[PDB]
Amino acid sequence: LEVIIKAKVKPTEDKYKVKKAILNIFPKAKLTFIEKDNEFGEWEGKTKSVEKLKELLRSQSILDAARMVLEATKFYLNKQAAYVGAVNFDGGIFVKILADENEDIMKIIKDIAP
Amino acid sequence: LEVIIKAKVKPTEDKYKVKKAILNIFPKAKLTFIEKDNEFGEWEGKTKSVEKLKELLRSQSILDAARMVLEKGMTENATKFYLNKQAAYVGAVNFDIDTHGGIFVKILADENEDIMKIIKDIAPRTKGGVIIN
Repeated sequence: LEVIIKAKVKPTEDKYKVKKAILNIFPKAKLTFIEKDNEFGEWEGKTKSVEKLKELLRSQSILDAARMVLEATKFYLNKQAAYVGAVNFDGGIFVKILADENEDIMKIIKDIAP
Repeated sequence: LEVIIKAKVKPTEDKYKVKKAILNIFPKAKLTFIEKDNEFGEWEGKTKSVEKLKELLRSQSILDAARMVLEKGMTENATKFYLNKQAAYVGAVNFDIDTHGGIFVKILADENEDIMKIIKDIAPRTKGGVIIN
């Protein structure tokens, strides 16, 4: 498992509130911020742990909802929900879980969203 | 004339940056911040001056766009439209709602003002980028 995280930071945003939103869901992520033109910016991170995510889908009873969005895999989490510690699917936090050559993404999907 | 302004502040936004985006377009606005749910908030305020807005439309040379947007949101004694919050942050006027909500603007004409005259005054027609009346 390798998790690729990307989040944009608009001029009116607090880069660190965005960072916190990410970590709330992927606490293990190694994140770096890239500056851009006209006050825009972005966070690019990576992590190998989907534990907090799993813990939230369960603790929030949305395993099936997640299962559906997941079916490597890429999806978007709602930044504002992630900020208050919640997992939500409806730019957002770009997430891409990619199973190494010797794994099946589906099996990863079932371990994450039973 | 009277301008009503409302701008949401999302959880990951810095309320002071949203407030400055408003002031960059409406310098005289009196603003108040109210808290909502799940870390959301909102700025509300008013001003009787559209002087800065008028300068920016001329400076950016986007009178033609402004005129169309103002007429489209026009009613009997008012007109409304949104401003891009990110463009506003850097001192620019843009009418597309940004990913974060934009700034909702309502210009109200008083009983002795004609709303269409307010609009012609703010965003006058042009012929070659040069104002008419």
